[PDB]
Amino acid sequence: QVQLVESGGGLVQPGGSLRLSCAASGFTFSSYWMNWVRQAPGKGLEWVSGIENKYAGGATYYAASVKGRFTISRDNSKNTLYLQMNSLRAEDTAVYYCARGFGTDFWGQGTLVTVSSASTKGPSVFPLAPSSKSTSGGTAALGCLVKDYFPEPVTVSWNSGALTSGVHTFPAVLQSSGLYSLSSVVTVPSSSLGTQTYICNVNHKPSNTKVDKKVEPK
Amino acid sequence: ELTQPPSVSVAPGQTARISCSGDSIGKKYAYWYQQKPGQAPVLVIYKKRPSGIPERFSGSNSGNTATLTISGTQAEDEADYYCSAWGDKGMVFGGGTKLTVLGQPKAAPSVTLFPPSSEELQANKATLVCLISDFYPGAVTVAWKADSSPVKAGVETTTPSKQSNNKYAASSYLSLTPEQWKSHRSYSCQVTHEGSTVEKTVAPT
Repeated sequence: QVQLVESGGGLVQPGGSLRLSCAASGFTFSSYWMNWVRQAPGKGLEWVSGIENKYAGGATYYAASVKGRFTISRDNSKNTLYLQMNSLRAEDTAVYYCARGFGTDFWGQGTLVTVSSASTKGPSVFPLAPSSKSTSGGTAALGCLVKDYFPEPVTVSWNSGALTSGVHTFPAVLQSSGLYSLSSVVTVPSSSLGTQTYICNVNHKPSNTKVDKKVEPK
Repeated sequence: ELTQPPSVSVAPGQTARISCSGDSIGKKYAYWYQQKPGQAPVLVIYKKRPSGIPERFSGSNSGNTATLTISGTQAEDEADYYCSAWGDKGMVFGGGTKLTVLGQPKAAPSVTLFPPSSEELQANKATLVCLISDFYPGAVTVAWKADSSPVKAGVETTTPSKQSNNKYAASSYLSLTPEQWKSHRSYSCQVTHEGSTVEKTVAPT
């Protein structure tokens, strides 16, 4: 039974370095060219590096995205593949997979490398003024934009939890910045507007920040 | 090099076909991988063989298009599929294709586009917010426009996530300077789902 188990992944500040190891078993590791492949969160696959088997002398090959800052190596006596990652960039953040052979016939479960300042950041909260354009008759959608916070999670309630009907709080996007943003929207009666007060209550416990943002019509 | 459709859907029992195009892919070996949500990729073992009994997974690779054919598609085939080939610099991958096996009737997206708040503009930023809900299959393509020109910079889009009702939700954000926002007549969020497009437009005016 061919196994590949990746290790060494973790959090790391931009410009930093890290070493990954993939431990192989269930085959003559020495006989195989080996690969490193990566996958950024919510994105496709990108080939990173490969290294020949023992008989071809273990020559090494790299994507142009990692030339000169990653080094691939191997210890055939330990049946371990290695990837030294130096001078790490934010765009290197991905799950790193070990894959066997030119055939890429077996893949490990991978390991997460996250390249980020792990800087606690509270959100900015902006009101999303009601619009009736997209909603059913007699109703309007209004919301809150919860921008640029780290780490997860935030919670959002409406009118201190009293308003639950028609609430849709969306999953967060992880931005290229390394920060999260999300939105919460509520559909309410159009007749209620400027009679009824709407406030989104945002809690970001990791930064000890709470915001009650009043959302009024334009 | 390698281009795949962003998604393909098929009814249970029917044949799905996932194309993968690149110049002269016909003269390279085309690899296929299956990746379920949260799992690592796995190699799709497929027959090139002309005939015999029909194969659950078959390949053809001819001219500039390679195609994975899945016969007797069932729910457990649902995954993202990727093609690849060996190029001169290393392995090139296609962008991947979400395969949905239809477990309920198609449902079209509800789309709400919000402009930058006055408050955000006062803090010298601007975000357009496109919220997309109640769709099935869970695959959309979101394109943004400044006036009539496609805009790619500053766009952040989520992967679709399943709602309580087994339909899907997604969100897209366009980050702009107040100056960019104010210098166009309009911006539009275009949401494509199963061949249909919904375009919502907002204006600083």
